[PDB]
Amino acid sequence: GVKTEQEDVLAKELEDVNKWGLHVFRIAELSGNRPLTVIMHTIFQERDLLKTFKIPVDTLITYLMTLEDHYHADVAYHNNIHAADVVQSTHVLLSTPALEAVFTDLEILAAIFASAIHDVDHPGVSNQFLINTNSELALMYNDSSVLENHHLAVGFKLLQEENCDIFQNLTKKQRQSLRKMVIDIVLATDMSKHMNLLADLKTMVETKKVTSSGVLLLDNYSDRIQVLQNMVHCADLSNPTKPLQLYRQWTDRIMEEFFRQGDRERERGMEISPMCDKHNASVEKSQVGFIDYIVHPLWETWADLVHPDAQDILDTLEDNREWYQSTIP
Amino acid sequence: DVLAKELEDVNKWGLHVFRIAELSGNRPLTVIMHTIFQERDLLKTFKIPVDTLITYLMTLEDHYHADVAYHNNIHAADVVQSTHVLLSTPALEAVFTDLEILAAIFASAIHDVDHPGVSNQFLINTNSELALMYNDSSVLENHHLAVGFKLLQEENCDIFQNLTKKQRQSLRKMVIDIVLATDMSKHMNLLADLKTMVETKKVTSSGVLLLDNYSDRIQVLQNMVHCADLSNPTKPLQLYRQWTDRIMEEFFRQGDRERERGMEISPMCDKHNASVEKSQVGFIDYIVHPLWETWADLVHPDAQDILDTLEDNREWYQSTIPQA
Ligand SMILES: O[C@@H](CN1CCOCC1)Cn1nccc1-c1ccc(OC(F)F)c(OC2CCCC2)c1
Ligand SMILES: O[C@H](CN1CCOCC1)Cn1ccc(-c2ccc(OC(F)F)c(OC3CCCC3)c2)n1
Ligand SMILES: [Mg+2]
Ligand SMILES: [Mg+2]
Ligand SMILES: [Mg+2]
Ligand SMILES: [Mg+2]
Ligand SMILES: [Mg+2]
Ligand SMILES: [Zn+2]
Ligand SMILES: [Zn+2]
Repeated sequence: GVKTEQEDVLAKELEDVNKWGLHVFRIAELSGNRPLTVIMHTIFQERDLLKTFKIPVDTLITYLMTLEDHYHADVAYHNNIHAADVVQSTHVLLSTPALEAVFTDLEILAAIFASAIHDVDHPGVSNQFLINTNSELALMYNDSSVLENHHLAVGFKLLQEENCDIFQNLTKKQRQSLRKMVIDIVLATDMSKHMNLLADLKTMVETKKVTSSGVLLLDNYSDRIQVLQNMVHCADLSNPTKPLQLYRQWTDRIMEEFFRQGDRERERGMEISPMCDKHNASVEKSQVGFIDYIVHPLWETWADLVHPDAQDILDTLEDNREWYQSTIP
Repeated sequence: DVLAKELEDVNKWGLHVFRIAELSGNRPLTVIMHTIFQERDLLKTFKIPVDTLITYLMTLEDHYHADVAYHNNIHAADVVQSTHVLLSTPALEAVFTDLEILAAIFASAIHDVDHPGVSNQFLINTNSELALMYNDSSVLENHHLAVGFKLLQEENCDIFQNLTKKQRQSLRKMVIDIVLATDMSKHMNLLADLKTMVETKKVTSSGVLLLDNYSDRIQVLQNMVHCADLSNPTKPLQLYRQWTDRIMEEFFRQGDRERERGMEISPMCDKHNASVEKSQVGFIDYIVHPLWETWADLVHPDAQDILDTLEDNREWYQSTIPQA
């Protein structure tokens, strides 16, 4: 029913699929480590996407399970739980009142699909590490958005596996449009594009047009894709805006992943990357810095775009900043 | 022998590269690159073992396809030699470092390696594995770079083995920036920016250009190699005509694949409904002349003879087209 199994209670947790702060770790446990499959299936059913795009349910489940299997179980942060989280967070953002009836079903499908594949086959090390170690991936992609190009290629390639083509009943034009949107969205998740992306989002907020009900008026592909890019980027950077217990766990996981990268750097006699040295870390201080320099500036701007829809998310972010500030040794 | 006599023209625009291809046993890229590396003393400067250089060049040349009419090793050798001439333009004297020179020449050599003889748009439209790998974005150019660099890993092929770490990093960045700029979809943006650079250009007393940051330097190198890539119509008519025969052969083969697949045949790819003369005049009027006149402005008067030949060849190609 939920598309995996077994001994439920899962249904009661999934009632929060439309809420910020769904307990995605609980969902992962209750689903036998299939949070991405369970959450995607739930969202596709809720949004009636199977009917709209004539997606056979068995094809959807087969693709989701295959996709989920290509997130690495031994990567602490960039795994299937993170993918599930970003999907579900995008799903909530898409339903914000300021965006009512703004996006087509194909644009919604693109944002959700992009979210699901956006980190697939992540090795648990950064683009810069891949470049510095002369990896085959960095060679393939000429040092540019190395991971993000790879996530796209894998996510699309998996559609070709037996009974995995969830887009089989889209028209040729729809497939082309969705492909372009998905590429545009996932490439925008490269953190090196953050400053430019934000600057442009600020420009959009300055010139925003809304109806009397505060619904955004987007004029063209440029407007629509920019909103979707920033939406998924916000979802990717949403951990510090979540209920504190979720945020605390995400922080533990990213630090575990960073520290493992630092261990690889130390073993190779390389300079250890910022925040990756387990011997000299300031986890709490670094979270406060992350919020002050990256996450708050982004979310404050999103909050402006959709005002006042994101006020509670912003309030939670500010409370969570204080938690980490208060726990600096 | 005769080859040595022909290679005496290596510093001149209009080198007979087809003759060099014949005389060298179809090794124009290897012989021209070797000649240029000796001429510019690059082996000494960068401590490149001659055996390593030849090994790499032969394997690189092997990775251009013999069965592709235009985008083959002869084209690569032509772009290398043309870049070599442009680098020596008086307006640019003593402007570029040896590493920058090495980057531009290397970029030229690898810039179309493993080209399949079909366009990016064809690869995108046919859902090719290459377009899947590269997310429909500069598909060929990303691939040319990956292959060109990958070949440095073959036995005794690392020509950059004695560069410092920082030199290797810098060369890699520049080569990527240059080859990506050969994607024709970037042409109008490159040109718009080149025009603005020309408008605000700075020169020394001796009239050499002042390029005081990476952005300006790489911009000039990008446009230089792009001009070399688009230099066929600026060459002596006998050479230009041969290049035109080759590109049309390649285009028509793509059009044949499109027709077989039931696709709309791309512009200039239908052997049954194409005018070679009309298409060349269009290529010159809308792409090649606007680019070369801007290059000519940048380095005035260095490129006046090149621009003259281009204008002559345009007048020649339009001569048999009836007009009011
Ligand atoms: O495909 C070309 C772009 N179009 C756009 C609009 O004007 C017509 C050309 C550029 N390109 N890209 C790869 C190879 C070449 C290219 C290189 C030498 C060419 O001609 C001659 F010099 F040999 C050449 O000729 C074109 C083909 C028919 C008309 C002129 C093309
Ligand atoms: O993985 C790349 C590559 N980086 C490049 C530079 O050095 C290390 C590797 C970046 N990245 C992707 C996702 C996150 C991230 C998600 C949640 C985070 O915190 C908490 F919300 F969970 C988080 O916190 C970090 C510690 C404070 C600043 C970053 C980071 N980072
Ligand atoms: Mg990512
Ligand atoms: Mg069907
Ligand atoms: Mg607008
Ligand atoms: Mg090319
Ligand atoms: Mg003109
Ligand atoms: Zn992510
Ligand atoms: Zn070329």
